[PDB]
Parts: sequence; structure tokens; C-alpha cells
Amino acid sequence: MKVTIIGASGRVGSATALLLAKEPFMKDLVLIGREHSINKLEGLREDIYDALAGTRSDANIYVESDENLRIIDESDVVIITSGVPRKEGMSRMDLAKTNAKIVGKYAKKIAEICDTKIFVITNPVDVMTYKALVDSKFERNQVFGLGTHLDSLRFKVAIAKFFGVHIDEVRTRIIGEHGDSMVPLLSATSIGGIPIQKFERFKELPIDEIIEDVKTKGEQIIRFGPAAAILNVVRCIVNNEKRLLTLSAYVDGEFDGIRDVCIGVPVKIGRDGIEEVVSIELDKDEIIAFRKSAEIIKKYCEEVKNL
Amino acid sequence: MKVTIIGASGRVGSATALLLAKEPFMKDLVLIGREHSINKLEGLREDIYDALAGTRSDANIYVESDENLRIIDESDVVIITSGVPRKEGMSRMDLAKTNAKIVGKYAKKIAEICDTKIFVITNPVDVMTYKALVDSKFERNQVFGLGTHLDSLRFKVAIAKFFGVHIDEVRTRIIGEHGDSMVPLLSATSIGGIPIQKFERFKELPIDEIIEDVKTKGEQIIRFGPAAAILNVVRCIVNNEKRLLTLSAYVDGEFDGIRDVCIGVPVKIGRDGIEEVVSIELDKDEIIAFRKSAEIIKKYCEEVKNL
Ligand SMILES: NC(=O)c1ccc[n+]([C@@H]2O[C@H](COP(=O)([O-])OP(=O)(O)OC[C@@H]3O[C@@H](n4cnc5c(N)ncnc54)[C@H](OP(=O)(O)O)[C@@H]3O)[C@@H](O)[C@H]2O)c1
Ligand SMILES: NC(=O)c1ccc[n+]([C@@H]2O[C@H](COP(=O)([O-])OP(=O)(O)OC[C@@H]3O[C@@H](n4cnc5c(N)ncnc54)[C@H](OP(=O)(O)O)[C@@H]3O)[C@@H](O)[C@H]2O)c1
Repeated sequence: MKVTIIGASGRVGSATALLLAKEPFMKDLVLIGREHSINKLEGLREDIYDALAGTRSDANIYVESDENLRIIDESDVVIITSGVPRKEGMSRMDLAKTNAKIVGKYAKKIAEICDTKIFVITNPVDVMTYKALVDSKFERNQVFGLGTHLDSLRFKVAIAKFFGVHIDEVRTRIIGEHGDSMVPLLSATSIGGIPIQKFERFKELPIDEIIEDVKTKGEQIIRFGPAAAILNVVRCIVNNEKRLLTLSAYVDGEFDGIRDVCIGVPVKIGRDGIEEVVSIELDKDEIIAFRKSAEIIKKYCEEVKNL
Repeated sequence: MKVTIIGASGRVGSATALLLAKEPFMKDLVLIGREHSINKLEGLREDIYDALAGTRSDANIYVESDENLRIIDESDVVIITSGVPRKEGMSRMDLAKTNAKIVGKYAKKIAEICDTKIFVITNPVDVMTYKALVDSKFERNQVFGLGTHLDSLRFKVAIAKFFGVHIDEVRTRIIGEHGDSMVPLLSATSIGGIPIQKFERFKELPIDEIIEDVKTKGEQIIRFGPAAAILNVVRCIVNNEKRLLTLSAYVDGEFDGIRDVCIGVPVKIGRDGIEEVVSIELDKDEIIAFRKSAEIIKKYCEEVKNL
């Protein structure tokens, strides 16, 4: 497999690089950064080679600037983590427009070289995925974003802890915006396969407290972080696993009254990327909240669309 | 951990012995058989020691006849696999009474030595678990049987195959008798956490064909067999995992209109054995079928109770 990471010089990009390099299916790993980052990337490559020393890995690591993307040709997946993180003093719209220009430029440049899958990590992820889809002109199954995948895993841990059951027995998910308008799907939450609604303890679940925790600490490491979540999706693709993850994907009516937007939703993932957006009936409160979330995201998409 | 297997000279007993010996938590493994089986058991112990050669395992393997069970003292769990298998030409009642005398004698002899947990594998498992509970006079959380645990795993594989999703995304179970009166719990079957009823494909699920397969091939190896299923439960106990498996356990009203019988049911398993029988509302057809199944089992229990 060949993977390119644009934004490898950053925190999440460098962590992801280290994890991917250790994978048996990894053949060619391309690390892209701006010209002023080459020295740092060369340092990262040496660190990776040291970590791989002793093993029989035959993976090649490349370091290149973003001036000429010829090197990304034939990549199975291109991960974009370039972008300015949560600014201490700025609005989400300024963040959206600022990163829209970064992700959009890379999406357009990638498409000039080859057809491939784009995995967007830069925030606001749902909006950046949409912008990447628009500027690349790729098919809807080829562009997606981390979305609420890690948020849903965090929620899983919280529920398992509350019921006192093994983590494996809990399957849940959060859809919508990877932000304050996320929607926990209690109608699609099972414990040992049993609907969570069928437990008397469900009545005492601190849903509000738990969600508050996911909204503010959702991108933090779980005592497993963003890097591990990204590897999870990459493995699902190269191994054609067919899992029903929750990622930022393009929707066009799968959920009545929701179209022309990218937003966290259940999808079946495989070697062909988003092989399908799984549409199911939601409960009254969930659909209302989901529409609300989609409306918030649609506004940002409309504002960065032409940038 | 210390485990005793009574019936280790048999097919499932010997396979289980081999698997358990390789576990890191295994300290003392006791193999019990009738006097005429000692040579075969000594041969099995040599085979196990050969398999363990090269590793740094510090497990001790003991071979003893069933004349003096002093050796089982302090066992964390005693697995009983002794019994006559499905006779080519005989009724289930004859099988029940015949094995009732075997399992019951061992349950009584074990209780004379120490208090411990008894894991019953001999068929009819639901009836043999009940007989072991009655003759040992142990608490209801200390005696249980494999039940429909492996049947439920087989059902899981069939459903995952039909929907074309990763095995991990499917959680289901079958309750009732480990026999022809088993009851698949579609109301407690989720795909990616989503109720199976919410999929359009659910309408075309060959439930009848699949169940027929589980009823006749349920004890066969899955391309994972009985031995692996037993290790699964043992690991759940020693590691206090808190999984919601489906085992043969004593029920006393957890499911309205069902008591004084051992039958496959959802239970939370931990270091203390059956820490609780999970009672939940079943759909109309499931409860009717479950009561039917319990009535069939109750008849056998009443007939072997005093043996
Ligand atoms: N969804 C999630 O779970 C999640 C988690 C963590 C982070 N993120 C997001 O992903 C992005 C990166 O996070 P981070 O913590 O890794 O930040 P960061 O490490 O401090 O830096 C990211 C890095 O951003 C690139 N960059 C910055 N401005 C650029 C520009 N104008 N043009 C091209 N590249 C530019 C950098 O390139 P140079 O070094 O070349 O300047 C560098 O690769 C952020 O938008 C953040 O919100 C999302
Ligand atoms: N629930 C499941 O998934 C499952 C799967 C497989 C088997 N089983 C059940 O477990 C039992 C064993 O199966 P199997 O295939 O292992 O049969 P088997 O191998 O051919 O023999 C079992 C062995 O049974 C013992 N035994 C037989 N008659 C005995 C008696 N009168 N007193 C004491 N021990 C006696 C044997 O002792 P000696 O060698 O000392 O004579 C020996 O340990 C059967 O009842 C079978 O139905 C259940």
C-alpha cells in the first residue's frame, strides 16, 4: 500500500506517520510539507527509521515539499492534516475560511496528478471534507473525513463504564457535526446486542454530562487518540473490512431533508472507500437534532464553497 | 489459576486440556479420568509437555483417577466433560438418565472436597447443569453449562455473512435449549449497534435455513469449536471480563413464567461465575417459544432429579 500524508510535519501528521510505518501492508509512505519544513521532516524520517530498526520491514519513506506533488501518484489514500488548529482567539467562520483555502488548494493539486482517496483530518472536518470534495471533483465515495469516529469510540467507553460491562459488548455512535451539534444515537446503541432502552439503568445514564465530555475532550488521547483512529480507518480500507463506522461523508437524501452536505453519518467502509451511506429511521428527537446539525454545517459549506 | 477437567480422556476434554495449558494464567491443570484411562492421560500429558517445550510456561500438569478427588481441592473451576455422546440408537430421555448418573456422582464427590465452580459440558447440557446444581448443593452462581454460547457464535457468523459486514459488527444470541427448541433472539440482534429490524435486507434473511444449520452442525468446528468456546468462558472468569454471554444457568422468575430450571439465557459472567441473569422484555413470538423450550427441559429435569 502507498500512503501520502500532507501535513506530516504537524502533531497529528507526525504521530500518524509513526503508526502507519509499522504496518505490514505499508510499502511506500510519502511525507509532504511546506519548503520550510523539510529539515523537520528529514528528522522525522530518521526517527521512523530508528523505530523500524531491528524489524524486517521493507517500507520506503519519502520526504518532499508541496511544490511538486508528482510523488503522490498512485497513492491508495492521501491523508490531509495540514491546517491551523483551534485558534485561541477566533471564530469558527474565520477558521473555516482559513483552512478551506489550504485544504482546497491541496485537493485541487492532488486531482491534477491522479485519482485517489482523500482522508480529511483538518478542522472543521465536516466542512473541510466538503471543500475537498468540491475542489477535487472526485466521486463521493473517494473523499471523506474522520468525522465523529473517535467521538463515538469515546462515547462507547463511557457507556461501558456506566453499565459495568466489557467494552466489546457496547456498540454505539454519534452522528452530525464533529462539534457542539453532535447527536448521540441512543436508538442505535446496543449492550450485548440488546437495545440500551431495555435496561432499567438506562434511565439514570448521565447523557448530558457524558456528551459535554466528548465535546470538549473528544480529540484527546483515551487512557488511543486521533492517530490510532486514523490507522483504524486506513486498515479498514486496505483490508476491505466492511465495518459500519461513522465518518464525515457526502449525503444526498439518505436522511430525508438532508442533502448537499458532508456530515458524520454511518457508512460501510471498504477498499472502495465509502461504499454506502447507511440510512435508517431515527427517533423523533434524533432526526430533529440531526437536521439542526446539518443546517449549521450547510451554512459554512456555502461560505467556503467558492474559496 | 487451577483448573480440573473431569473427562479429560475424551475428545472435547483432551482438546480443552491442550488449549488451557497454553494460557499464561494457567498454573495447575488437573486431568481426571477413570482407572482404565490413566495410560491414555499420561500420553496426553506428554503431548502437552511437548507442545509447551520451548516456551517459558511454568504450569504443572497432573494425572489422577477419579477414585480420590482430593486433588481437585482449591480448583477455581472444574470442567465436566465426562458422559456418553449422542448415541446412534437411543432416545434423549435414556441419554439424560444415563449421563445424569455420571455428572451427578461427580458433582456430589466434588462438593465433599471443596466449594468451587462447576462448568458442565456433557449433554443434554441444560439438564446436566441442573443435575450438577442439585447434587452439589452449590449456590446458583457457581454451576453453569456451555449452553447456547457456541450456537450463538455460529448464528453471528451466518448473519454477518448474509449482510456482508465484518463479524465484529454483529452481536446476537440464541437462548433456550441447546437442542431443537432453541430460540433465536432477533429482538436482541444488532448490526453496528443498529437493530436488525431496521434493515430492508432483514426481510429476506433465511432464518429457518440458518437455524436448521445451527441445530445439526452446532457442535462442529467453525472455519473455532467447543474447546475454543470453553476457553472463552474460562478467560471471562479468570479475567473478570463482565461479558454478557449466553450460558446454561439457573433461572427463578427472571423471565415471567419460568423458574426452577437451567436453560440457555443471557448472563453477566465474571470472577464470581454467573453474577446475574439478565432479564429483558422479549417479543411475542420469542417469549412463547422460550416458555415452550423451558417446558421441554423441565420435564427432563424432573425425571433425573432424584437419580
Ligand atoms: N478531527 C480530529 O480529531 C483532529 C485532531 C487533531 C487535529 N485536527 C486538525 O488537523 C489540523 C492539524 O492539527 P495539529 O494539532 O497537527 O496542528 P499543528 O501540528 O501545530 O500543525 C499542523 C501543521 O499544519 C501545516 N500548515 C499550517 N498552516 C499551513 C498553511 N498555510 N499551508 C499549508 N500547510 C499549513 C503545517 O505545515 P508547516 O509545518 O509546513 O508550516 C503543519 O503540517 C488542524 O486543523 C486541527 O484542527 C483534527
Ligand atoms: N455442548 C457441546 O458443545 C458439546 C460438544 C462436544 C461434546 N459434548 C458432550 O460432552 C460429552 C463428551 O463428548 P465427547 O465427544 O468428548 O465423547 P468421548 O470423547 O468419546 O468420551 C468422553 C469420555 O467420557 C468419559 N465417560 C464415558 N462414560 C463414562 C462413565 N460411565 N463414567 C465416567 N466417565 C465416563 C470417558 O471416560 P473414560 O475414557 O474414562 O471411559 C471419557 O472422559 C458428551 O455427553 C457430549 O454430548 C458437548
